[PDB]
Amino acid sequence: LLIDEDYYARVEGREIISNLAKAAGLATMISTMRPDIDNMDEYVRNTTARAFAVVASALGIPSLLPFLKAVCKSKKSWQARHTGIKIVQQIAILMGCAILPHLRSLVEIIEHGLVDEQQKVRTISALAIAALAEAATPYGIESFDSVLKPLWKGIRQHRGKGLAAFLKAIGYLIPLMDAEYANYYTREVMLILIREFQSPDEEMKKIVLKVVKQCCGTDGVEANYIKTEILPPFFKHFWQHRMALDRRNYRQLVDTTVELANKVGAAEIISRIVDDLKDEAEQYRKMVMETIEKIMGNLGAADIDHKLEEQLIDGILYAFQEQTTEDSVMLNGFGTVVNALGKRVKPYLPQICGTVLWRLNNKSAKVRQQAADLISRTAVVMKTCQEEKLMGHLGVVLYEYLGEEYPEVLGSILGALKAIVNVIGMHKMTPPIKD
Amino acid sequence: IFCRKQAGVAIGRLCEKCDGKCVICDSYVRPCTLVRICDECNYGSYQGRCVICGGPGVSDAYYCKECTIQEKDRDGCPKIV
Amino acid sequence: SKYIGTGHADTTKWEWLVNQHRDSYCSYMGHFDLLNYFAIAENESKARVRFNLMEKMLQPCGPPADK
Amino acid sequence: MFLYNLTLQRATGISFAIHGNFSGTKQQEIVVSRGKILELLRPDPNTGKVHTLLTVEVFGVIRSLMAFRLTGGTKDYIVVGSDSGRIVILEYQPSKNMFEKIHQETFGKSGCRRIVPGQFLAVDPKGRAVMISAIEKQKLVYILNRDAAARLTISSPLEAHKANTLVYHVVGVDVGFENPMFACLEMDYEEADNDPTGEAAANTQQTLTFYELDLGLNHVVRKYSEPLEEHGNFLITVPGGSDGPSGVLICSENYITYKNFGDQPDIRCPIPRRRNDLDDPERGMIFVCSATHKTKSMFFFLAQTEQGDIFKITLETDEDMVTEIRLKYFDTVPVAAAMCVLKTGFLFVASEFGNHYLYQIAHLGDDDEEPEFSSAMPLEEGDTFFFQPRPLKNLVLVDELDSLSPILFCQIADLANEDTPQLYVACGRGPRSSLRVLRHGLEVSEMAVSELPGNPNAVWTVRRHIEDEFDAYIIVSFVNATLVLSIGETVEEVTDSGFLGTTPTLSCSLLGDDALVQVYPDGIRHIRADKRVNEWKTPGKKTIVKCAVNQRQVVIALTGGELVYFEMDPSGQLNEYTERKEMSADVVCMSLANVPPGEQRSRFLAVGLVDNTVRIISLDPSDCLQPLSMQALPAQPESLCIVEMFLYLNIGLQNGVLLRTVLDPVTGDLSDTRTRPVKLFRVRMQGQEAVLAMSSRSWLSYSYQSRFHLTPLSYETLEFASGFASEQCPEGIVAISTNTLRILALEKLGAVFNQVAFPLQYTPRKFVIHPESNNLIIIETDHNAYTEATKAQRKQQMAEEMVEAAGEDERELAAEMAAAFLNENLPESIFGAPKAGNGQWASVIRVMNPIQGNTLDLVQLEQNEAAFSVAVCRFSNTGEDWYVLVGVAKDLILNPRSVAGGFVYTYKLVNNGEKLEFLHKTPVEEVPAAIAPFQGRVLIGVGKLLRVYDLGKKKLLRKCENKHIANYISGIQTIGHRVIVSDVQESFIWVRYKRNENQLIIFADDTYPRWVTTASLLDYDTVAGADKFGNICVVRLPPNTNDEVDKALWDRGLLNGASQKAEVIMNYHVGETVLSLQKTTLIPGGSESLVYTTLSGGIGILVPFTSHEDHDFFQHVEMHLRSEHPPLCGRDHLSFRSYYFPVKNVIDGDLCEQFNSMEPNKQKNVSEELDRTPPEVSKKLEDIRTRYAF
Ligand SMILES: [Zn+2]
Ligand SMILES: [Zn+2]
Ligand SMILES: [Zn+2]
Repeated sequence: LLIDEDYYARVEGREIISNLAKAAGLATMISTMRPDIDNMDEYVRNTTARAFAVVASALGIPSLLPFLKAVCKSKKSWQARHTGIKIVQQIAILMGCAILPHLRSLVEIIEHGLVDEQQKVRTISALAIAALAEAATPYGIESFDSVLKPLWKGIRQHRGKGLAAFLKAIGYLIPLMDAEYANYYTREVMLILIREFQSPDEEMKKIVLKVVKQCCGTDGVEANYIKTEILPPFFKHFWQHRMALDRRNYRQLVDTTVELANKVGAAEIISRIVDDLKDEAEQYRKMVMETIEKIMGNLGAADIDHKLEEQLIDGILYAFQEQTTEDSVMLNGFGTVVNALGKRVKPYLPQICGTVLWRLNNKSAKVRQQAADLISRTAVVMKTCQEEKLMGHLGVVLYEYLGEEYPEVLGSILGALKAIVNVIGMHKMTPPIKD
Repeated sequence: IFCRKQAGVAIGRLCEKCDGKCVICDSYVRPCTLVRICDECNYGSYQGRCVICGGPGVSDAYYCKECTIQEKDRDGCPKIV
Repeated sequence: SKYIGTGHADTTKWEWLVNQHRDSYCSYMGHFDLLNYFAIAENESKARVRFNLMEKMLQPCGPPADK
Repeated sequence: MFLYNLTLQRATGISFAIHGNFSGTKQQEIVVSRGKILELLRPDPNTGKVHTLLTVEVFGVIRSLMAFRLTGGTKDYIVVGSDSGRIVILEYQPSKNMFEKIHQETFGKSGCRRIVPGQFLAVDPKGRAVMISAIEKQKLVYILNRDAAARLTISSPLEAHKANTLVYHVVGVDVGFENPMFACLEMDYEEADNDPTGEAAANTQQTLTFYELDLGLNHVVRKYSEPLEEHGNFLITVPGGSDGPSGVLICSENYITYKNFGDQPDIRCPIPRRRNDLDDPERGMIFVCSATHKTKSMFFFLAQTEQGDIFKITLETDEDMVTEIRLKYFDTVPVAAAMCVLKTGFLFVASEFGNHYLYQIAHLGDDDEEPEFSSAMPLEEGDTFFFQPRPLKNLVLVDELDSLSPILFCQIADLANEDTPQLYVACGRGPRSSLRVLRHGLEVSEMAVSELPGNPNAVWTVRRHIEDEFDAYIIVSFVNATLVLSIGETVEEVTDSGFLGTTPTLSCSLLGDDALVQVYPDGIRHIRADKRVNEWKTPGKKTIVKCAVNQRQVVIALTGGELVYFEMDPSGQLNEYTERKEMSADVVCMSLANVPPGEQRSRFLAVGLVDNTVRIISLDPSDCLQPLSMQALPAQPESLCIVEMFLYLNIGLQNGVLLRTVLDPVTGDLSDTRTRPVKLFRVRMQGQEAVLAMSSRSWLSYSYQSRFHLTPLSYETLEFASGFASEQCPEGIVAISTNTLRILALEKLGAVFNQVAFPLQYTPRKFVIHPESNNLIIIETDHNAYTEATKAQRKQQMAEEMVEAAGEDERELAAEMAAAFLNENLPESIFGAPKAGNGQWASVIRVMNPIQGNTLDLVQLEQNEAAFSVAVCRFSNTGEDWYVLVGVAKDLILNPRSVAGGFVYTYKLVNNGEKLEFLHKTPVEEVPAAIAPFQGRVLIGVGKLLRVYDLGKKKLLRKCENKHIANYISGIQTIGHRVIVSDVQESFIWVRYKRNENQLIIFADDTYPRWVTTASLLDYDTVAGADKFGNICVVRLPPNTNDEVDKALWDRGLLNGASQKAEVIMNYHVGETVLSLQKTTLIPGGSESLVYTTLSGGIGILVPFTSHEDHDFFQHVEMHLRSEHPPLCGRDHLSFRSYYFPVKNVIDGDLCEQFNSMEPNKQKNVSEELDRTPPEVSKKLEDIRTRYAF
């Protein structure tokens, strides 16, 4: 039950096990669960580790602390040490910020495992450090002093998934630190990170991307350092068309880039990708457009100058024209960029409304619905730009399209008409109200 | 017919058929205070369900202005059993 | 019905007034200025007044009547 | 009739006090509960003062208050249990200076209910969980945690309910990092409900209950329950875990018991009584408050007894368990509602009534000669511990906070011959009681005052150095003379360094860091620190008339507007520019803008002529000698100035009106405030630039909470003033009155009311004002007390008892300790009144002068006599003698009520209102609780009897009587023939008295049971009154009621009363109990308004609305601020003002004045529906406060 996909199944399993632990006592739990500590099957050991974590949640961490002290240093087998460190990881994952009073004790109990001869023990130790750090966020950095030198040395030797686990632990440790040590440490790890940027294995690339998102979001890592040292290889190696075909990599790179623009400045990130708005790969266009949407929705357009404005206009025009699918991302992106530019999109508004009218005359009604939705989204800025004649012409074409048989497109057309009436007014409206 | 247990942090929901209705007095005039429900009524497969029919919830349930004026929002979980 | 202090058609005078007195004592201990008034009338600390009202909560109207 | 409520001074009594890092910094701050107002205070560790950082009116009764800190966090949140039925977790934001509602969990109905929680509140010491709890049946536990974003997450409430159980006090247990445990004192009243013998109440013992909360198992379990040997009042959490042993400290009657489960026996230590105490031996001591101190190594507890003695409690463990409890006498402070020991050795004693105090912990009391009481030493279980209470050794008093709680009577009267009336308010309880005179304005403390010959007309404070704030040579000049004084360490009248010298100077301003341009009528000289007197000749033969001199510019205007301007040259030469064009007339007022050292020159300059026309232009060289904006004021501007920060230009006219406008190149929003012509000057109050205007009434435009308040000052009416700095006055005003130079400094920042307190001896019930001598005839009555004669004779009896209770050899030591006990006198205001006895009383009468502090006459009454009413009157049978009639209850026991009779003393008020002579004493059967003059005779309320009395020779002659009053007369009002009588439970009763036939005919009443404290009269038909529960009602007789009414068996009223009923036209719940109402006018030239004073220390006012449109506007403002700005405790404001009776015909301006403290986007969002700018809404809100009393 403790590994079932249903979340409520796992909650009820943990509750039953904890009630069992509090009814029977710690003694019979250790005596009962010890013969399976060094079992050959990995899933029995995983179940026992989760069970021991819930037992620790029931009876308190100090009650189970000496058992972990004995098991994690067992001379007889690496399996017992692996299970104890996994118990510590599951304790962290299960209890969250409640582990903080005994976080120092847990780190001291498991810290020796980082220099163990067995690779799996090192990996589970790094993962347990990462879980304890995540649970302790944003407190408890002092309790990690004694773990700082092993991991930092370990990444200068280990490769592969072990190195990935060590770097993940480091990436979860950095946001807990003060400005000076965060600066020092992220300068120390950026070389290994940028080296791992070109790794072919996808799990490593996801983990390093997560780590760069974490470290760039930490106070003390200055914007100029990220500008000069982090941004060129990041944009050169991660923003390629191969990674855009998997959803997880897509989403993770988008959120990481938005957090980067959140810290180093909107224009600094936006200027490096606007031209990719005109790539022939439509999926790449969608990715870059979504990235620009999130970045500009957080910070606005006050940071964008004239040249980058024209670059953005040309890119969104090309992306909207070479559209073959009814992407809601293109609609929302066009709408938010134009509405964020405000009165600054005024010189570009003729060709834009031309393209909307172009999409308003598309043979397939869903494109027309998208164009009408764009009209509704941008009517206010088009009003404050004072181009009421094109708006009146748009109202005339929509009124000519009012005999549309498909209801959702017709509803969008009516919404566009409501937008046009709200911006031009009732006296100068074309067609007349009486018609 | 009302559960009337001690409500918690769970937010009551309404289905598409009763969107905007007041769960106590059935009035559609002036919603006011967000509905809270007990934890048992939101446990497991019950999360997000309509506080009147148990069907899928699409909007937040509200007490009307008249009910909050009369402090009928302080009587416990209004999930109909 | 489950709320303490409510009543019914068989409520006796003693129970009704015991409910009234207990409600009133809790109200005095809630409303700071009522207890302030009461602590100015006698020459007792507010803590002493609170203690006295709490000791009065056990039987505010005395023992009940038979039948 | 529509009214408007305002609060001139908020409530000052403190219900609860907690300490913690609410600002998130290392310094500790105090959160105090003023009832319906939550305040954050900052005790300064350097100067020892207390600064009120924030006051928020929460519009609800705060029944509990406790702070918690999460594990690893560095900020403290405030958990508030209120009468709203919701538990509110708040966090102080120091950036915005406001409280943010982090959490608001709804669990029950609103009100101080018996089972809805909010009364009792407990936290876990690790901050894991809190427990709110009611008096009865209901305890809720909220588990608190954090997400990854370092916010606060509150769980669903876990019910730990137990029906038929009373909760005395709840507190958390410092168990450490284990499961959070809550400690309760509980009573099981179910056995005493069904026991008619009453034996169950004599055996219903208290239970110490330990509720454990398993966080993983997510439920509350009743882990432990133990009986107690005696009923305790509250509990102290022992700091446990690794800090020390866990467990609780039960405070009880004459005992404190450390209690903990496991292998820990309960350790019992008796509370030490005072050695040779003057209280009754039947009484017992309970701890009223406690304040634990979790230090780095060893903890201790500061527990204050009922008398006021603080005890330092330590626990000698020698294991995880505790072997001994050691108490030790610390000091003696007044009785505290809450005590807060702070870091760096402070202690904030928040007294329950009267002024609060902040002491500095000097010593701890370890290596001294005082005995330390221990629970391990043997006792015979019949003798307690005795200590000798000495004055303050381990505490040094460093601050007090003036609190008006409780206000027992008030009167608004111009007893001092001034223009505005003063607030004469009887305050305090018992020996700490006093009478406080309250005046509008900040207190001004003199620093140095000197006399100079000749009346000055133009004086200035000039410094030779800009960096040196002290004036090196202040030019205190006159119209014809110049008595300029140089000020270094001391002021000496020397004018050698000045350019004017013996010649008079109309202006002397600092034109540079080392140079000053003085424009005397002889000429304008830019004299430096040396003798560089360059007397530059002005354009024309005219003298200096108007001067607009800043730190980087100087404009001298002669007659005809000869605006000779000059900028800041780098050389420093006295030169006049060629742009000297004659205007239409000379400027009566001439001023420049701010000239800081960062800016090269100012940005504005204003010149206003005496023909009621002003101009404002830019001070830059691009707009020289050319006006930009004009102002056609109806009066000639006598002075003008500009104050930075949101800068504002203030122009004072020739009359006492100052118009303030916003800083702009054009004329801003002009708001006129009333304030001799307004010779406005600038000053630097608390670093902030402000303006001080001298007129017939002075004014000082202070900035308290960034508000423009034109509060006056309590100082002499000076003819002129300027800013100055000295050692005694670091930021003060050097001012010149009529031939009197002075230096004045202010201490309090806001200071809406300045108080002077004359001490008393007992609790003052009422006082009246003698209309001839203008004195106060105070009655002071205290329950549970001894008169001074009886206290002295009881001390003598105690000495005579102990000298024979020794009863052995060598009694020289006993006789000398009896003499040492007899001759001493511990102060009653400091050590408490050592007085006891449930039936005992102590009452005095004091004729006192309201101006000074002298008590003209003091009549001490008997032991069991208690004055409850007092009045002054003339008589028809007697001549112009003023008779003081004092009603006294004899041997009144309050609970249960059993009065042994009553008396009315009469005094003739001899020696012109300065002495009382005992003429006679008329006995009555009930308490004469209300005495009022009536048409040359007097009205006395003897219980439920309304008696018209006339003064006789040896007694008082009862000339008429009515006995249709319901329960008990508490107040009698009189206007014309009608007599308005207040019942103790019923409403006001109207009595028509006919002089013919001698009949008191009741003709009207009101249909609501109101526990009326006091009443007031508005006109012939309308009566205002208050409530014992904190309400104010206003009732009015309907029109065409026949007042000439006259068997009684056939004729009946409407509902068990009169045939005519009085309709209620106003009802409003203040939230704090009102004991005085008066229809007065606080400022001259305003309009009449109904002032009320409350028992929590607050003074408010009710203002009639003069138009329909103002009432509609303020109604819409109150409606919008009810919704878009909800109160902080989650209480509905409309339901709070409709607490006992619904709100009617008032608009609560306490909520409407939170519009200015609301967020500016929310401000314009509220104001856009009113079709007005938020400056216009703030202008109307200030106009309703200034066109009436402030
Ligand atoms: Zn429910
Ligand atoms: Zn439904
Ligand atoms: Zn309703």
